[PDB]
Amino acid sequence: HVTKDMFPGPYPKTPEERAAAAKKYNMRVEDYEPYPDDGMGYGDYPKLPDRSQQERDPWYDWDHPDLRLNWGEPIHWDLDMYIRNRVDTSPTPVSWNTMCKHLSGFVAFMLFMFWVGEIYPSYQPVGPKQYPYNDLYLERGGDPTKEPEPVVHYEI
Amino acid sequence: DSWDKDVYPEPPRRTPAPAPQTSLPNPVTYLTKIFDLLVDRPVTLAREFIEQQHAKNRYYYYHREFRRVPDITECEEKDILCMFEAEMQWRRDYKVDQEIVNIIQERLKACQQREGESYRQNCAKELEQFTQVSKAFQDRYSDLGAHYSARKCLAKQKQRMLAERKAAKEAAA
Amino acid sequence: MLKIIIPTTMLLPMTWMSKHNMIWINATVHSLLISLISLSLLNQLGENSLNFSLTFFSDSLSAPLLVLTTWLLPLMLMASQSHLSKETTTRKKLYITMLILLQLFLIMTFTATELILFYILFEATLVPTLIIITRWGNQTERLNAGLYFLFYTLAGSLPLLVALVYIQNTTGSLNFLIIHYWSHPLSNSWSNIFMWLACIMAFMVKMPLYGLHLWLPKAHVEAPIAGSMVLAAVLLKLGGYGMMRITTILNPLTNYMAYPFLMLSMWGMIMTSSICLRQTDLKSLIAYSSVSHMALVIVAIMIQTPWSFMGATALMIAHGLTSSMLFCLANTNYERVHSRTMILARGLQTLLPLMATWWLMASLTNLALPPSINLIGELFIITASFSWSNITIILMGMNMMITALYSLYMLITTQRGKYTHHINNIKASFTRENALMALHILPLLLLTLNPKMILGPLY
Amino acid sequence: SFPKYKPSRLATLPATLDPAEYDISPETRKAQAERLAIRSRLKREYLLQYNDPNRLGVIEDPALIRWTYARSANIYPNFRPTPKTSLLGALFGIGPLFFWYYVFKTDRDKKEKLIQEGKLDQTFNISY
Amino acid sequence: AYLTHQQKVLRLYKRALRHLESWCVHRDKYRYFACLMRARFDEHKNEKDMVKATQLLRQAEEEFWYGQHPQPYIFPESPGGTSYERYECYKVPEWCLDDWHPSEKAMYPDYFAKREQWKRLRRESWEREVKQLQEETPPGGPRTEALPPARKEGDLPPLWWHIVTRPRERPM
Amino acid sequence: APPLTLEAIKDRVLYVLKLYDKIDPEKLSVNSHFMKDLGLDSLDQVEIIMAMEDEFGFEIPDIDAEKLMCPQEIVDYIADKKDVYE
Amino acid sequence: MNPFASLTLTTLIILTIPIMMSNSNIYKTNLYPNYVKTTVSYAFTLSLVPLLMFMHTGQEMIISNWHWMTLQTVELSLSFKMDYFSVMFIPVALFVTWSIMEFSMWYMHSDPFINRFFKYLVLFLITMMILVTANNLFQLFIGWEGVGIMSFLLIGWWHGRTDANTAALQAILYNRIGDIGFVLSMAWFLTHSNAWDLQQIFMLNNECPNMPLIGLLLAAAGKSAQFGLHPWLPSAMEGPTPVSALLHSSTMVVAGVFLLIRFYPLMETNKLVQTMTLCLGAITTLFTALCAITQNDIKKIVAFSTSSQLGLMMVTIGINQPHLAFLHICMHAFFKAMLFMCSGSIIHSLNDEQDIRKMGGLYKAMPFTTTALIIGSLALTGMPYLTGFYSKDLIIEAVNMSYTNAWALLMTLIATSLTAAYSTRIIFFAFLGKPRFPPLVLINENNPLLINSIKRLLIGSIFAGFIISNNIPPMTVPNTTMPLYMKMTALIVTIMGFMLALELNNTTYYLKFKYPSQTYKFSNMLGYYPSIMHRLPTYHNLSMSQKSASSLLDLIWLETILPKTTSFIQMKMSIMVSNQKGLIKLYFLSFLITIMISMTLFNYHE
Repeated sequence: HVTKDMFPGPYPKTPEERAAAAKKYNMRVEDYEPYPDDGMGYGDYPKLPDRSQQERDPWYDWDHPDLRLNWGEPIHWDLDMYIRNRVDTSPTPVSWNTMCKHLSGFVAFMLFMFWVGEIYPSYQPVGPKQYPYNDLYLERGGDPTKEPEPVVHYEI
Repeated sequence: DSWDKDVYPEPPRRTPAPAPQTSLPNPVTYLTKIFDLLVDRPVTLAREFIEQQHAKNRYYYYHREFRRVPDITECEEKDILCMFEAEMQWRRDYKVDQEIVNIIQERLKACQQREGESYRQNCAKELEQFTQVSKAFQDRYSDLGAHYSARKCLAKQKQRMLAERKAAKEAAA
Repeated sequence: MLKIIIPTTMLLPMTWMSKHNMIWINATVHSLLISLISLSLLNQLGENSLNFSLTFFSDSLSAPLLVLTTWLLPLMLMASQSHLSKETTTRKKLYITMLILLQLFLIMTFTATELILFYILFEATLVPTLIIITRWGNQTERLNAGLYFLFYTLAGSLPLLVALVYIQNTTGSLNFLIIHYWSHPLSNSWSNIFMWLACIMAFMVKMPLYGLHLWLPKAHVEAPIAGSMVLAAVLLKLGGYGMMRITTILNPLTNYMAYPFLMLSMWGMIMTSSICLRQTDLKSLIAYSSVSHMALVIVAIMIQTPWSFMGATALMIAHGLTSSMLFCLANTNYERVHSRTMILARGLQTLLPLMATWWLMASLTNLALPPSINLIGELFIITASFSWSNITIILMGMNMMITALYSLYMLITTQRGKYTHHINNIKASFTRENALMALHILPLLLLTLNPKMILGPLY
Repeated sequence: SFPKYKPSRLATLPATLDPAEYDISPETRKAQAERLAIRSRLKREYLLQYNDPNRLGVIEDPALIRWTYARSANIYPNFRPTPKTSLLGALFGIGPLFFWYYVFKTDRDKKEKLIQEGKLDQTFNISY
Repeated sequence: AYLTHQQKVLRLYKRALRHLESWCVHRDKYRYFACLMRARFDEHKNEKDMVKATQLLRQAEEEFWYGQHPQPYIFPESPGGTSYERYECYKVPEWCLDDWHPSEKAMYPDYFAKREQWKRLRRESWEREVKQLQEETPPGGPRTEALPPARKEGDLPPLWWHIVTRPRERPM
Repeated sequence: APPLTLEAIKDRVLYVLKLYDKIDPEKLSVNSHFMKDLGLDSLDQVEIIMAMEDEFGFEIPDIDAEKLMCPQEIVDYIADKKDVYE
Repeated sequence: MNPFASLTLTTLIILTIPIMMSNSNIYKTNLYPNYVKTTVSYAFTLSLVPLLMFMHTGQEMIISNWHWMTLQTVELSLSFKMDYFSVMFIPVALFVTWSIMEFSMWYMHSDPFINRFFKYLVLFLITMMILVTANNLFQLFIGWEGVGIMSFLLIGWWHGRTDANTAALQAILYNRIGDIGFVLSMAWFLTHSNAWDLQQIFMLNNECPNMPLIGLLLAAAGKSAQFGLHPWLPSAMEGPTPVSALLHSSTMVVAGVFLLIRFYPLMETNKLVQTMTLCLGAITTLFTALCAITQNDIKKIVAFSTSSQLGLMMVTIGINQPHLAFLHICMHAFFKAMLFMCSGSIIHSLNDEQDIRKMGGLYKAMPFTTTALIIGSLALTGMPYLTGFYSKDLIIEAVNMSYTNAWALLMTLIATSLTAAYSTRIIFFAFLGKPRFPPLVLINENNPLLINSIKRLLIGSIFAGFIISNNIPPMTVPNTTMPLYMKMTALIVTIMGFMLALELNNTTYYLKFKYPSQTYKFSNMLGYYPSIMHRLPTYHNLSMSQKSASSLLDLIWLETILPKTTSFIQMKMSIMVSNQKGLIKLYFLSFLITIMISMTLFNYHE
């Protein structure tokens, strides 16, 4: 059923093997665009446009609607890269550049404007917490055996 | 109290004396009274069962003791007979030294929780006594690695020893 | 210690003279019996090892391995029940002989008291596995699989031999006890660093190390079902057990030139885990995840922190088990469909629910979910690494990024999801698969409750 | 006017937005018949064998095992050591390693600069 | 096959008000809008040479896509919704009926008897349904994903089993 | 969700056509085919498809949404889509 | 002493009992959902008995019932931090779980895996309340993944859905990102403070826990869904509305922030370490509440208003207020359970519908759920003498007069206004508006069990803190007098939060085409954050896992250098040395030069 031809061989340099490899992946002769051949290892395999499995028609009677596959038709080299669970290549209502501008523009505002408030916080015009017994240092962990200078206060 | 306070000191028991000036019956107390009568008493009798049946035969165990061997310091170089004993003795002391910081840790652990927020001063001696245990534990064992040995322990002990001995001579000025 | 050695030696006349029908019934019924006999070796002292005789001894490090090997041996028996039923009886007896002989060489290897006796029985194990991988393999490349296996392991093994005899002529004995008591600092001379290179690269190769790891993807994937588990479960770990043994005389040069290996493990563990998430063959995943966990324990030995030796043993047994169920599970999909592509079979709980239950608990075991000893051993490596370097966490923390990113990934594309309506081959689960599944995973939760015995000698 | 959408590697331009798919031409109309026919036979050789009561085994997909061999086996028989392959291997192999070496070698010695004349805290670090 | 204006503007008008109803929510507002897009849609159903008919169509899609409700309403049971592929977890093939255990086979005897005759009519009509299909198949296999019927006497409509034996849409 | 029946679900849709003021209550028929038996063509049909879909819950696929055009051939599909034998 | 511990330890024991009956299958199918309902119910009623001990005595105590092993100086033991934080969290938690799972069995009633579901809820509490009772940080970590990997299973209740499986991936991913710092804190704690016990960690008085609290802050970001690792809750809603109500409303998300309040003795020690807590918390509240300002569902708004709230409790500890955070989560669960509870009632009554724009007139047709939604929003939107008073009014005033960054304040008033804003936005689209459901009328709530489950939590949603206000001791340092303008800001920010929604609700009443704008989309698609984070970084890294991993390095490069090249060398020069011409003359000719080189060149004679 599967002897030698179906597996990718060399890169189909000549048009004759271009057509044979197009038949090998049971595609048409004209729409066959093999991967670029420069130390890449793909050879016979054709360039597949970035069409994820989520992007394909969900209303089609797919043999394998898990990732919207069918029987026998060619498969992307990075098929598992772009499947419905994983990353998707699908149209969005508004341009990817726009996300880049808002996402950068949005997030950049706070840590900038939150840097400003790092110098300018908010509080109430209320004095410190004057505390009895040298400001808890007797019982605030600090060792009292060494001279614990009593910082005491009075009601002003 | 199968243990004893000399190794396991615990704070004394001081409890308040409630004065219910209110009128509502205290539900908490009634929950205890039903609890001891309904839960404690039956399992207590089962516990009283296991007492005298354990008492009809009481086989005794005794402590396993080892005579202190000559140490690697008097163990002859490259000797293999008396190296055995001193290497054994040091490793037991290694296991021993882990369990005493454990005991101080357990003493440390109980000191905080049983003394509440007051542990900040109530564990002040408990905090301090650990530091001398830990720092001396490091001087006993530190940077010895998985393949620690009595020779390597002495090598570290020696390494510290002449460093402070030279420092003491330098401190003489 | 011939309590365990001889009954396994005798097991060869046993299987060979057994009747036509029993053989496997015979093979299991006594291999379990030997397993509880080896379960005796759980008797350790504090630090003085169990020195049974002049040539044989065991310690808190070896014993968990012995129980792992001896109890493993029944598992590939039942695992091979399906795969090898069609073959005639004589080769059936021969195949069991290879399994028994392999476990035979394993138990003596882990228990040798002289370094060269360990070495002779260290690489004596490739001879039966080469038979197993090449003869009983399934796919065509299995021919090149064996060549990659032995040649990689041997390429480092011979330098060890030359180093070992040198220590013999220099110190006077390669025995573990003598070399430990008379351990001397390995100086920084160029002669000594190559001596360190000789006594380390042998185990590093079948550790494996990043770059020196190609054999497992080209062997475990095309190894027979029984052969595949045994390689990853224990035959990975001779180098490890040796590694903590020979690292008693390589100080201090280890702390000075382990950086290239600590490098290659740390980047490799992320690299192997990341590529593990991007294979089309499920069998390659357990292979690539295996080295990822295995690259972790090389880090443990290099820092040689007590805590590092803690998790080195625990993760060894944990991963050694962990690869076992996954290979057993990955087997169960294979012969049902005669392919090892995760894409072809998806959402098997809609057809095999009980298989899915086993699949997920083995997966979360790979996740190192506490209280399972997978985490606690793996965690101790993190603590030792932080003691070595606080920064270490991020690169390895990236390993707690990719593992579950793939270790539940085949779940949601092998056992979880919807089913393709064309495979009517998938049938009910023969009780053997679930039964061996039970003996495979149930232990790991059992000794989880009591981790001290498999923690290691550093207790 | 209004904001304009742009194609991307993952936010690809929709067919609805692209006027090229709307360029009705005889070459495209005549082309669709071939894909219709080849998918028809593939659907046909899917259904018959699937719906065949005698087919008790698994109906393999020729495209499936072409991909599996491609993604793993065909690489090196078709691989060529181009200069860019060496560079990518350098910056994804030895390169990232030296990144970890330089960062890990530094802090390690930075720690070693701390211990010797006592400037490191070891108050509780007794579990080395 | 290729899409022509009628197929495509029917596709347009589906999504367009799906955005509009989701835009307006309340029925009556969208009601006035939906019926006025109808007039707006027939306000030009007499255009001259197809180039303009295509060019105005291009203007329809672009304003549609930026007039597309960014968060549109999708019915859950259909692709994109909450109930989409929800019950595929309960979906289970019919061949699990065959490997039922004999003790359990005798606990559902009538239902297994009915499957026996259902798979019986599967086998006795499979070979006739397929042989008729190949002879009536035009050369070069099928020219489209169509299916010939049981046009003759005493036959079943070819390639019927899986689609007749399709699991119910609510397998529960 | 009840044991939905084709008879109940079609009488729902024959209401929509009689609620279609354009589709006269006398112009109601189980085979009221919109472009030639009724005159309201594909454009005057696809909005009704959404109208029934808006009141049906399911979304009939677009390939046959424009195509299933006679009330009985539509209600055949909700019989298929719900897959109930009544 | 005699009571207290043994009672609550029984609670952990007694609802584990449903699980090992389930494995033994002693349950007769439909009995199990009610069977576990009962056991959880008594687990509640018994949990008050330790609670009553705390109101009167106030004492707490730690139990170490088992010792796992001793790592030299570290003896890992089964230690439970049983205290006020532990004991009072018990009854509120599982009563909420007991309340919801009743609404579950009414909702979840057709799928034949009722038992499999119900046990899945049962073990879910087991991992939860062991975190709040755990003392050693290892035990807390055990429950930390325990909920995490089980949310994966629970949200993946339907394997038919691939989005559910997709949703679990980032849910585990973001949770895993959080627990890296948990490991980092573990690593720091095991090296520096060389301990695991929470009591030991604080009592060592580690006054410089920079790296630990960085880790714990990272841990919250995943578990409590802070900024960056927020969108997993917008993913986890796919899991059934009950379990989504059970897990991802306020019950296990608060575990992450509860971790910081557990670490309070050392959480607030470093003033700087407090600072970026206010920073992380503030951005959530602005971002998450912004997302809920426009959401065409009934699940996202609740989740965002939670993550906005989870961006407030740790603000209080950011201003050194542990208990004020702690009471916030208690009320958080009290009303947020309902908001999802009634929302799921709409999904069940009106057949599987979630978006706001598909149903109207829910006031008259759905009275009780309308009343429940009214009070639940009323409870959360700061209203005196309810959950909002003792919690939302208290926190707003507290951050207002305590030392804080100006923007850390600013988000709270804005977000609280937004919480008051979109709460009425869904109330409008729910009830105010003509029916938008299919002509087939099926909306109903006559099921008493659903009605019962609501009213059992109604008492919480209106009473809440008052039942325990004076009962709990005051750990908060009061201010008494303070300027009046920002004390009423909470009641101020509510009112313009209302009518701004109201007028926009009337824009949906107003017959006019409302133009699309970036602001509406920005809120609906989470500021376009998942559009990139769930798409860009994962695509690049794993594409590198395709080329740089296998094709470039592993399958080619490492396999080129050592094996292929060296094997080639053997192969390459073999034929230069093996294959020879065979003529006799050259062979002995070769013997010639061998004599000289031996005799002359090296001169073995010399």
